[PDB]
Amino acid sequence: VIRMVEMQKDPMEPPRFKINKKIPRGPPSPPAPVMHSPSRKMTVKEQQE
Amino acid sequence: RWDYQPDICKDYKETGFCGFGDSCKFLHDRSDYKHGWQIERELDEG
Amino acid sequence: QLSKQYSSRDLPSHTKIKYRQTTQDAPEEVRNRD
Amino acid sequence: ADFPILCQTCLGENPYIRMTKEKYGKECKICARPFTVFRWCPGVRMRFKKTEVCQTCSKLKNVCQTCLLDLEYGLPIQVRDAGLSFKDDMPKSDVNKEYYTQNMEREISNSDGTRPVGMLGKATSTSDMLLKLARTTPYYKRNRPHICSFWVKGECKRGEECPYRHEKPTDPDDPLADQNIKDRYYGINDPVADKLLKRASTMPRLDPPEDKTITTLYVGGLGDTITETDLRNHFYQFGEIRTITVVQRQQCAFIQFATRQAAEVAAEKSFNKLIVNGRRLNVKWGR
Amino acid sequence: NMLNLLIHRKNLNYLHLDYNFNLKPVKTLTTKERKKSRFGNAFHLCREVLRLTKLVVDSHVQYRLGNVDAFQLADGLQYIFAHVGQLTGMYRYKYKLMRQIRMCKDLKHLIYYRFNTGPVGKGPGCGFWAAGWRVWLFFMRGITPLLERWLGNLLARQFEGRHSKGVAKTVTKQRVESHFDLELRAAVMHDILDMMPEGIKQNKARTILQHLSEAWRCWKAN
RNA sequence: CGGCCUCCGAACGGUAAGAGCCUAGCAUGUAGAACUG
RNA sequence: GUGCUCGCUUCGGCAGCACAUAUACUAAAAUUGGAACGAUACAGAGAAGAUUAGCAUGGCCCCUGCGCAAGGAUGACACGCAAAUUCGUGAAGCGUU
Ligand SMILES: O=P(O)(O)O[C@H]1[C@@H](OP(=O)(O)O)[C@@H](OP(=O)(O)O)[C@@H](OP(=O)(O)O)[C@@H](OP(=O)(O)O)[C@H]1OP(=O)(O)O
Ligand SMILES: [Mg+2]
Ligand SMILES: [Mg+2]
Ligand SMILES: [Mg+2]
Ligand SMILES: [Mg+2]
Ligand SMILES: [Mg+2]
Ligand SMILES: [Zn+2]
Repeated sequence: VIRMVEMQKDPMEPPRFKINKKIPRGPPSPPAPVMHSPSRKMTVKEQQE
Repeated sequence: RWDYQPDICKDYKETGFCGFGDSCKFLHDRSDYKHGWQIERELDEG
Repeated sequence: QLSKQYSSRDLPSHTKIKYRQTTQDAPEEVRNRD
Repeated sequence: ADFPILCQTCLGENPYIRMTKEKYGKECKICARPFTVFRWCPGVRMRFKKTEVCQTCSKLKNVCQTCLLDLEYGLPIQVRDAGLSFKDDMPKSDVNKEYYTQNMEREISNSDGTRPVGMLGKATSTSDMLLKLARTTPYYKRNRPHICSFWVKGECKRGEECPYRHEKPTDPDDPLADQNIKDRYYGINDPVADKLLKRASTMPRLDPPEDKTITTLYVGGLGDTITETDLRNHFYQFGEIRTITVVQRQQCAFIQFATRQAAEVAAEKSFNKLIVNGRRLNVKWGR
Repeated sequence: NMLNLLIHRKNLNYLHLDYNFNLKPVKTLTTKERKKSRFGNAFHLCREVLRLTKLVVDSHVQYRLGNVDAFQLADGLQYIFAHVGQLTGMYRYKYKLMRQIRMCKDLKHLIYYRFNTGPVGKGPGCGFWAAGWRVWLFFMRGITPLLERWLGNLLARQFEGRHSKGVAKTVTKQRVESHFDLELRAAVMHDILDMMPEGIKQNKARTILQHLSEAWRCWKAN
């Protein structure tokens, strides 16, 4: 059975650590599934239109 | 106080030529001469 | 990682919300109206 | 945090432990970022310790956030990993390591706080090699202070209050002297770990014979509290046995096997440690 | 000590702040140092406020060391407070000071032109420094939260670092045309070249934008 | 019986940008530390 | 240690009662590692022929500034440009003869 005590923070103490670190953004999420209607390829005519 | 940095267009002073000409907001002057602190420091170190 | 920098604009200001009173148009009268 | 993670040695002896907490106290030399710092009074006149790694930096490899050794066995992490045959891909370079730490904390946030993440469970077959290299009693020399450099030159004029053990300083020619904390955490060329490798390599294990048709195995040091069915139940479902000679005129045994690899399993696992009813048998391949 | 620690932690060895709180360079400074060594209204407003208090403390030190006088001390204090304009040079960092400076002149006028009502002469022997003291104390009431905020931010940026990462800067007066075009040509690229295509391949948006800029030049040239 | 008396100054925009190079500082002050029949 | 025991009990002690209750990044160190925009030198300045004003976009680049303002050579870097694409190469697959 343990006693935790909170150690004083000194008031006149500047920040301690270099916060501004840049890295790329972490990998997103598990991609959703593309629940699309059947897609139609266009005629070459349409394509030229 | 001592007003420390005189305004010595250094392009002019070293190379006799300022690209700004008449409008150089500094002093066109090629005069080498012991400064306001050079002499103080050398003498006291002496 | 919460910084201690700060801003002139984030000083406390306009700290009470003006609630729409009885005469102006409270959601009650909107509950009623025809 | 709720509290630290460290072994019993680092953890203490008195029933009532006293440790002070500072939130965002300093930087885990692993996660590189601010952590909480809990500082524990180790022992009477014994150096106060403090938490020295991020709790996630800890749950990563499952080691001691102060004592730095594993929490199950308590040998160098290089050792314990290899004793599980474990091969971690933790990245090293600055940007690579920061990206790794960030996604690591993201992935550990989805945990329940009970056990380390990942292969740390799918390598939980703690091999008798690790069990045997594991220390037995609390090597509580850890909480003795440094070499009071004053008291090494003479100078420690504070009386007995030399902040450090006023003994003879170790000759740093010893490989057991300068092990960079980051390297010890990365499992990077720990000379103490190589010493544990040499020790667990020279430590006695059962020997293999030459010809495959020597399938008779002599177990030396039997005694007359043993049965043939008990020698069997020692070496019976570990394969199939073909025969057994329990030499009572010499207090030994001999298992002729039906599977060579089964014989190997039983005997090599049994070397000097097959302790049924307390008798130190010796597993070898007979003549 | 504080201000010197600030300089020398910023690694500005070529500047030195002396004991009347003037900042003076010990070399000729190149550009990179001319620039790295610039300071702003926070640093300089503390510097000059400290200089005011140091002048006050040191008049008192002269008196207690015994060189001067009670009357000479009072007159010197009156001076200091009326003449803050030409002793310190704070107005250059908070030009809203001239509120105060005009107030101390006006007091200076009132007090003196009632003080010499009789035989008394119009010379230095007047130290009655209650008024200007009040004035600069109220100035300080006001300036302490401001300087606390500015100096907290200076120190924070000194120890953490400046956050060039998530700045999100306003659109002011010089980015009004540039911004109108960022958003016009974004809107175009949303609008059709990706929501009324069926140019399946790779919708040549980079070229419909070239039309758009030539359509504008042709409108402008008629 | 008449009185009417603004102001006030500093900074940026102006004397390149660089990699290397080398050495003070400045920070650290820690963690650990071995074994048998 | 301070007092009081109607304590022995002399004014020596012994004793009892009370009261009084847990400091501390233990270190004067010894370490150990990076920058000083300074020298050194190399270097060596956007667009279109020349000479030049800028304001932006992008981001594991920053610096000065209290700053969501402004400045730092338009602060620097951004430079192959891929790109399909025009004809053919082929392979896979379905259908006719
Ligand atoms: O420099 P200031 O503080 O503004 O005051 C001085 C000065 O007084 P101090 O130098 O001691 O303050 C004069 O006042 P006297 O001492 O000569 O009485 C003088 O007054 P006049 O100009 O009316 O002669 C005038 O002070 P004031 O503000 O009272 O005028 C002058 O400063 P200014 O001439 O610039 O005002
Ligand atoms: Mg050109
Ligand atoms: Mg700019
Ligand atoms: Mg220009
Ligand atoms: Mg410019
Ligand atoms: Mg730019
Ligand atoms: Zn010129």
